[PDB]
Amino acid sequence: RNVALITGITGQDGSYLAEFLLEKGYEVHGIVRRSSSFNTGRIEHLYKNGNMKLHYGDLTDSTCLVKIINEVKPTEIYNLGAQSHVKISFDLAEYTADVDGVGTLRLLDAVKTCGLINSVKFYQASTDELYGKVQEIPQKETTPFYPRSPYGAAKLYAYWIVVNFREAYNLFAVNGILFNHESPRRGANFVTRKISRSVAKIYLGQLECFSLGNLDAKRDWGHAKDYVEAMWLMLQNDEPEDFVIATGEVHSVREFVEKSFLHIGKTIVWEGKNENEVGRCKETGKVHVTVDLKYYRPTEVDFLQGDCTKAKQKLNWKPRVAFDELVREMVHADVELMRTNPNA
Amino acid sequence: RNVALITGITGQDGSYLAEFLLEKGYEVHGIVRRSSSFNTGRIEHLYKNPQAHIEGNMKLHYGDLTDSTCLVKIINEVKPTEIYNLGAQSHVKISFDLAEYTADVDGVGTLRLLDAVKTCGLINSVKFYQASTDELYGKVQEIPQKETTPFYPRSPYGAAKLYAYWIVVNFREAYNLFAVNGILFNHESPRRGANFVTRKISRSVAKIYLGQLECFSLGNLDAKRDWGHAKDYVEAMWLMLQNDEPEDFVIATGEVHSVREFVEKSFLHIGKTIVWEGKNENEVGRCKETGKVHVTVDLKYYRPTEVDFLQGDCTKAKQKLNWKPRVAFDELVREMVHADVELMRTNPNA
Amino acid sequence: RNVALITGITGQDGSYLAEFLLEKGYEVHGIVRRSSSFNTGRIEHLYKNPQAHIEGNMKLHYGDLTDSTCLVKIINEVKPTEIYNLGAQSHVKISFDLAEYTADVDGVGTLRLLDAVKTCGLINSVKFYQASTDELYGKVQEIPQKETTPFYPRSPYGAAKLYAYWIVVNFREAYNLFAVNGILFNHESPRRGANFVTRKISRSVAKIYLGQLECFSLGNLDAKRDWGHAKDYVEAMWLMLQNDEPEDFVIATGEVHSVREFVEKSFLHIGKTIVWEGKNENEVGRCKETGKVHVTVDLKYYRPTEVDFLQGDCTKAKQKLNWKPRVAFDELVREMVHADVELMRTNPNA
Amino acid sequence: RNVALITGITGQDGSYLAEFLLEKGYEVHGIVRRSSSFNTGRIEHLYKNGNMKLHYGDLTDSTCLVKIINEVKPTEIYNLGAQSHVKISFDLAEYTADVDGVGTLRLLDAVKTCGLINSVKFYQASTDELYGKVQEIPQKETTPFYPRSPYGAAKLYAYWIVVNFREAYNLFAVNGILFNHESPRRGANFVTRKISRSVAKIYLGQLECFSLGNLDAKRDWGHAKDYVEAMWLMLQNDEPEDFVIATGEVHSVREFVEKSFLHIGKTIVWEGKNENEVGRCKETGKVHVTVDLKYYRPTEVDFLQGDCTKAKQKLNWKPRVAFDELVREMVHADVELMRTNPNA
Ligand SMILES: Nc1nc2c(ncn2[C@@H]2O[C@H](COP(=O)(O)OP(=O)(O)O[C@H]3O[C@H](CO)[C@@H](O)[C@H](O)[C@@H]3O)[C@@H](O)[C@H]2O)c(=O)[nH]1
Ligand SMILES: Nc1nc2c(ncn2[C@@H]2O[C@H](COP(=O)(O)OP(=O)(O)O[C@H]3O[C@H](CO)[C@@H](O)[C@H](O)[C@@H]3O)[C@@H](O)[C@H]2O)c(=O)[nH]1
Ligand SMILES: Nc1nc2c(ncn2[C@@H]2O[C@H](COP(=O)(O)OP(=O)(O)O[C@H]3O[C@H](CO)[C@@H](O)[C@H](O)[C@@H]3O)[C@@H](O)[C@H]2O)c(=O)[nH]1
Ligand SMILES: Nc1nc2c(ncn2[C@@H]2O[C@H](COP(=O)(O)OP(=O)(O)O[C@H]3O[C@H](CO)[C@@H](O)[C@H](O)[C@@H]3O)[C@@H](O)[C@H]2O)c(=O)[nH]1
Repeated sequence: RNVALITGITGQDGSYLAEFLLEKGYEVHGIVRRSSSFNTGRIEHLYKNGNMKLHYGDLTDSTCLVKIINEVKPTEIYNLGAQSHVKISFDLAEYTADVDGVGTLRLLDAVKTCGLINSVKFYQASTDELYGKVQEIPQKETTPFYPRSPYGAAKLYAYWIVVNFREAYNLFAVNGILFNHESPRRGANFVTRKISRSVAKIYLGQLECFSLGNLDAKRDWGHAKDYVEAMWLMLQNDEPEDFVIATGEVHSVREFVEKSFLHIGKTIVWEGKNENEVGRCKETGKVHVTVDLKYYRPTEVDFLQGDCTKAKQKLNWKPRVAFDELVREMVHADVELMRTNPNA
Repeated sequence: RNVALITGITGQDGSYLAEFLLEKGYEVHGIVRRSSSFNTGRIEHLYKNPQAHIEGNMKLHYGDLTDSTCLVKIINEVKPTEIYNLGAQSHVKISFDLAEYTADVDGVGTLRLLDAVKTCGLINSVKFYQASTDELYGKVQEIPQKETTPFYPRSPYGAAKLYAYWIVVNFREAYNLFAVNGILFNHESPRRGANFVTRKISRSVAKIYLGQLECFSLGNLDAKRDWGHAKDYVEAMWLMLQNDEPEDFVIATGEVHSVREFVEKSFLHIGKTIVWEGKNENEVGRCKETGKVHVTVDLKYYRPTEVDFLQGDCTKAKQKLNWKPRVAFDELVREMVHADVELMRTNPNA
Repeated sequence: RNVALITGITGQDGSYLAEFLLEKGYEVHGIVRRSSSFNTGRIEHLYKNPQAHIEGNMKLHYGDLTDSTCLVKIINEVKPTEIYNLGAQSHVKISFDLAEYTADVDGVGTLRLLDAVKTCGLINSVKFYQASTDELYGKVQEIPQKETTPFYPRSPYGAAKLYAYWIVVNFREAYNLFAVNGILFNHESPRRGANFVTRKISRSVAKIYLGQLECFSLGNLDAKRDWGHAKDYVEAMWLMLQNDEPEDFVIATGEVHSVREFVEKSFLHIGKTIVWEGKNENEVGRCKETGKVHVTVDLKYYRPTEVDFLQGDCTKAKQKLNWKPRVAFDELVREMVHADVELMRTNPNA
Repeated sequence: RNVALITGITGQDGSYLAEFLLEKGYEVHGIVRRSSSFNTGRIEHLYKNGNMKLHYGDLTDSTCLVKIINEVKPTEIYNLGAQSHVKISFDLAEYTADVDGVGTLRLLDAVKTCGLINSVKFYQASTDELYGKVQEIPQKETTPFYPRSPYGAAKLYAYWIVVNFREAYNLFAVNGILFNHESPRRGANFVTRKISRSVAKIYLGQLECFSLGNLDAKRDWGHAKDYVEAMWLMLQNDEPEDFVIATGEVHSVREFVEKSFLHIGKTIVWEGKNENEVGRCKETGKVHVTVDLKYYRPTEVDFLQGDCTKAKQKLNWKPRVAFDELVREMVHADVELMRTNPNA
């Protein structure tokens, strides 16, 4: 008997996690938010218009969480639901605390209230944003935390409330400290999908210029379809441990723009400084990228690089998709997307 | 100088309200929730390929009716002359399973918004519309219902809206804030949410016409509603704020029809005649011309309670606002069904 | 088997309710807030040096009406047969400055508590009393007020209590939960909170008698209330739960008196006769025998709104519960004033 | 112009902080909770039945915080209000998160909403509970955190949201990482005041036995009347920095019981093990102390010892009251308390 309950099933990781578990025969349950429109576009192809059952819920409604967990009696819980955009968190700090911080507590409390403490396995979606102003290079499980945003602080709270439940009630509960993972389902608001969509529409004559913030930030980028599997591996372990999941390669936002444009035939050369910097196509002389301070963050995370030695040894997990292939896939997918539908 | 703040601008009423105010030259601001997907489909046409008139006149801000700081920051930065509080969890069945959330957004949320106005010192310079609902009448106390018939809610949705109604009135009487309640009966349109009975029928009848679906099920077929067109009703919201004094108004059509009748007429626009067979939960609707059964009953679309004899008397609105509904039941069904065929023909999702 | 869960057990009504149920052999549980000081003064005598009867029959638990988990855990562990929801922010003036908090505790909090009962599967085995209030009548719609006169709240306190009233009724009608609203008019006692008009007068008149104070100030002297004794009224709460069927009841005295009259009579028990001089905010009350002025008016004890002609008709309670009030206005003043002299004589703080 | 706003003014530290600032001429404002009874017993002697003004409020009511801070326009803010009992936090984790965690954010947000970011100085009451399972001995400002309770996790959130406001908006805001501080006004529920009150009533014939939990925990105990002053010193500094405040001496709960009883003439000798351990008076053979598991904590903080070298150098602050004098003062004060009033 394998029954999984996924929060934030409509997001990126949730949609891949649902396919993965479904393929392994699991019965998959998910908590979706009421919306005045449709909000299930990533998972609607899993209906068989079956083995996946959706329930209305919210990480701020204590009664609904108890009702669902008692009705479903899951054997695995994945808490992926959250307000996940670091920038939006600066102007939405209260809601972000209520959902990302207190919401993790509400869910753990529901497991204890239903009496499933000893029969459930609980995965928390932690994040490299805990390292913020990094205290070691690279970052591993033992590196001291130092968050840099209202989103970082909420997740830091969520990390330790999970540790506290494991240590105090022997709940099998783990923190997945995953670094950036992207995909053709990545939200349009994140820098990698913002670039890939923009470059794609430029190549099709649907757009001429788009604006970014800090070009000089460096990220460790992996593929979300690999990292979901590491979440499952963590709950198959014999002891509940915490793990870092990352690629170990570093690249700049600048490089990501360059490689993306390269896949449409254009070579970017930069001119100017700071918020007056621009990106011009060497071949046409057309300007396609400008900078605007409204995409900067009051306190930035400058450099991130994960060391997943522990996960490689204890889980036999390794990433299969590298930086270059990631850019090629996203740019290519958004071309086919925007070619058949320019409103996408 | 006319600048509007709209909560719930992505929903049915808000999108039509945005269009209405932008056409009159207003500057329109809306609050939208952060989402892991696009959630602006209803208003996308206004800031993508808009008319030369009203090109840069709509601005959107991330917020939530449970986040007190973000409301203060938006209201203070926008400094509006009119506020329309249309944001809410609006499904009546879902409120039975989501009662606490529905209370925090529909009830306390109204109070958070008024408190923001008082905090920013705009009490005397802003005009405030509250989205009330015939659901306040629950167990109806008069037939028909008018502004003075006493309330009696029958759901967590009604109770929350009942709190919002009285908190809005209190700010009016205590602080002389210009604040009105729109007591609106059911209103639909081609943009209605798929989870509401009318759009559920119209979308399925469409998909049956194109060979994309065979059969769908409803709950209580003998339920009756007072049904108007949302595009007409947003106009009454604006009139209520143009009134010399803040008063509450019922907005309705005064004609009542059954969901069973809605189904029959919908199928008529697709060439099919329904005859009902069977009783109770085994009742089914079959097509006369093909013999194929297209409508079944499923007990899970009932609700713990039910709202009885709704019929609006908007005499007051006729006199003091000179407003009357322009669209009738027949045309509402006709328009909705036609619209969903054209939509589902070009794309089989939604 | 009779076990009670009381929210707000440290306040006036709860302490007297604890005494009443313990005397009948009930097992009594209460929810108390964490505090940086002692906050159990009203019920301390019940678990410190108690009578041989009812020695180990009261247990206290840390909780809060905004903490959903703690309510579930307490209700599940106690498994009560009767629940009395008396916890609330109960000051009407303070609710104008504390409206959001008052909404979360007085309105949403009632819903959290009922939801706990449904979550624990006790819907069919528990009996639920809700502390309603004549404040629901706000702008009174009938004189006197009875169970059927329509509501019209005038404060954030009233609005919140108005939400709690209807959410309790909804659980009754939707799920057949045994749930009642006690519509109680003002009730006082030697344990009333110092911030309420009666105890404010009685405590100051005492301190003036002992040379500990010279003068105090009130707000609206011409306000009128319907005033009963809390010890009588807790008894009506219990009767409402003993009824064969769940019904709502008004509980009041039906006689109305003014705060001005309350002051005059209070001073009479201390040997002093008041004569009023001056008008409006410059009105003062002077002692006839000494010439010394003891009562002044201060505009800051008014409220943004005011509640008008309160008078309870509890005919229904007389018939179906056989309950009548035992204490009258004269004895209430007499008892309160006497009690505060004895208290302030032995200790000059409170 | 010196105007201070203190949250949790009715608590221990608040009452001493109010005297301290009042003596320096400050205008002192405080936020008190509505109570059905009196809750101002620690500060009521500061009325002059003046320079101290109380306002109704709560760290969970966003509108009331803005109204107060705008009305008062303080130059110094001390956020001392919180649900402060570690044990109670295990069964009150949600309320404790809302107040101790999110409440700190609500107050910072109010400062930004009123436009006082550049004209206010903000003190956060942090705590040695951040060190929990200590990662170094002794603990200093740079020691990695590891909280051990729902109270620890909420404060860890509050620490970093304060750091984020300082780094992102240049708010003069500091974390006081204060270790245990006791006094005759210490809450009755904490181990030091529980002991001193109990020993006192035993010496007066009002009590025979009382129950404790883990006797073998070790704490760094200082006097609250010293530590309030360090809070003021931190806001007189030229740069907003974080500081540890502690004594550097360690002692067990066991020792604290022994010394306390010594000051009434009784010598305690222990018998038994674990939850069957008892404390008997060598002179009379009467048992006065027993152990009960309901005072244990699911995850304990075993050893705590502060190193306030940074505060000594940069603030010229040092503790004036040592462990022994602290016990003598508390026991003596509760004797005089209970002698003149046995209900105290
Ligand atoms: N979004 C965005 N970021 C920009 C832009 N211009 C520059 N950036 C920079 O691009 C970097 C990466 O930004 P995002 O893709 O927004 O993500 P993130 O801050 O690294 O957040 C993601 O990573 C964590 C680990 O997966 C997640 O925890 C988090 O939820 C989120 O998915 C940041 O340094 C940001 O400043 C822009 O226009 N938009
Ligand atoms: N949604 C739905 N309703 C069904 C179904 N079968 C029967 N019904 C009945 O159809 C009627 C109308 O439901 P909606 O049209 O679903 O809701 P309302 O309960 O009519 O709610 C609308 O009215 C209020 C005021 O007009 C609004 O407050 C609310 O947000 C919403 O717009 C109700 O009697 C309901 O029982 C079904 O499959 N789905
Ligand atoms: N508290 C107070 N009230 C004053 C004062 N001067 C005049 N009043 C008037 O005295 C009347 C009674 O006030 P409380 O007795 O202060 O309040 P209520 O507003 O009467 O509230 C009580 O009644 C409700 C139902 O009986 C309860 O819901 C509420 O909790 C409380 O017990 C009101 O008309 C108030 O304006 C003053 O100095 N203080
Ligand atoms: N309270 C209590 N503690 C007991 C008992 N028996 C043993 N202890 C142990 O005594 C130690 C100290 O307990 P407390 O005095 O309750 O305080 P604390 O957990 O150290 O908490 C205080 O210290 C922090 C730093 O000042 C503060 O942050 C926190 O709010 C609180 O004031 C803990 O290890 C606790 O397990 C008992 O009966 N009661």
